[PDB]
Amino acid sequence: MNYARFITAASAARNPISLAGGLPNPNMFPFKTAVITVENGKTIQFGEEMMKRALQYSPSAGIPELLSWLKQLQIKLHNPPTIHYPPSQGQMDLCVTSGSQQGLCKVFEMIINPGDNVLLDEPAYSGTLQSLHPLGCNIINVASDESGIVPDSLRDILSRWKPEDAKNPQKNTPKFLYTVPNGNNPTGNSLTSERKKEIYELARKYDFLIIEDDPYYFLQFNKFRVPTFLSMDVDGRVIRADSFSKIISSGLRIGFLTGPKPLIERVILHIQVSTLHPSTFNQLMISQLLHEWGEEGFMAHVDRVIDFYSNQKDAILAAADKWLTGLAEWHVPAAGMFLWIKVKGINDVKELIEEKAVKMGVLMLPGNAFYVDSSAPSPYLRASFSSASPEQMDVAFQVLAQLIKESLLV
Ligand SMILES: Cc1ncc(COP(=O)(O)O)c(CNc2cc3ccccc3n(O)c2=O)c1O
Ligand SMILES: [Cl-]
Repeated sequence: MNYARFITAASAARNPISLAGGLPNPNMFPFKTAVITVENGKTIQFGEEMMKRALQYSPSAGIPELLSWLKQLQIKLHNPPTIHYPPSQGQMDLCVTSGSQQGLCKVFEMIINPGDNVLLDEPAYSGTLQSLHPLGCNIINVASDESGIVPDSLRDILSRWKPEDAKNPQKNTPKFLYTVPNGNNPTGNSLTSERKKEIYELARKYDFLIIEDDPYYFLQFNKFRVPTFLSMDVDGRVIRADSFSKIISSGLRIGFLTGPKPLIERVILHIQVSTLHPSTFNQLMISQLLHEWGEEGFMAHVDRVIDFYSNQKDAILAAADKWLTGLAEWHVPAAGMFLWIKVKGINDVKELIEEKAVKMGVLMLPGNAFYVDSSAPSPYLRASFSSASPEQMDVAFQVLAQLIKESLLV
């Protein structure tokens, strides 16, 4: 594998008793000791020495024990083929980020030169669209559905090029394909094992990278979790983004990238000149807890959380059924925390949200946000079952429905 091709010139030009130590004196920091309790788990303690560790600078790719525990999990969950490959051949490498957004952004940054082609299915994450836009890439939209990206659409799109063209600079082959394989923001649609095989196979034929942005992986209502692109990455073409935001803490800013050693190493260098490293305090906070828990301790917690949002999914749907009677259309969310609604008989919905819905104390995101062309009208809504109560959901839909009707009288 040649990683140099997928890389931007600036990325490749990146570069890595002691008085050398450009670190401040630890004994000069005000916060002396910490005690953090955990429900259905033990108690975390940050003693004098542990606190001095937590308050001082850290490795950059992450704290050693957080990186080891995560490495163990990535193998124990995806057993990536790349595990024992030579580094140059795309050997599996991990990297702790200050949220999964840091991982993705840095990856996009290290890949995209203005003019480069990117494969992505619309509607896609606002944050990533927002990331790629200033970057200068051409987003080629790949046709999706309830089961995700249609391998056939990707198959048709790729037919523009020849499988040899990937080797040829002068031929602008797609640098990567971007997907949310489980519970896509904003649709909530998840891919299938079959389709993923077809897509990976397509990635091989046309030789492009796959950035697997999977934050709602642990939040699968599916029962037996579907195998990942990383879990099937023979070549070493997968950059996989995991998040602790949806299960452990969004505020702590601790995410984790898993991909080929050369590519991960390219992001690590960028973070060296950007944030230096993620909060050593929070990395230790996560580490210590999920260490004393174990993989069983972790999997119990994940199950506990999936069955909360399962009822939240059940709840919002039990509401949509009641109030969106036949005023809109929706797919049962596969995973994650979003319900994606198609308001029947209306071209644009943005108006009757930030002007009609808000004044009614109900607010949910218009679909416009999830498209490259934000100007073009959307009859879509993205409703979050992450927080609102069944009562709240009921009171929310009863409003929304009212508004759907008024605009139907125009
Ligand atoms: C697919 C995908 N990739 C990356 C991220 C960010 O990952 P993180 O850093 O691990 O939390 C996200 C989080 N998505 C959202 C976050 C959010 C935060 C504040 C306010 C609104 C937010 N809305 O709207 C979101 O959808 C995501 O959906
Ligand atoms: Cl071309």
